[PDB]
Amino acid sequence: GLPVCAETCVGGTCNTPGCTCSWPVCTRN
Repeated sequence: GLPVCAETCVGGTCNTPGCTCSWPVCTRN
């Protein structure tokens, strides 16, 4: 839930381990 991945996911997917796409921002928990 935290936007601490230094990654956006406009296309729907995050590449940082442990991060998932809370569209359009990658989040960790």
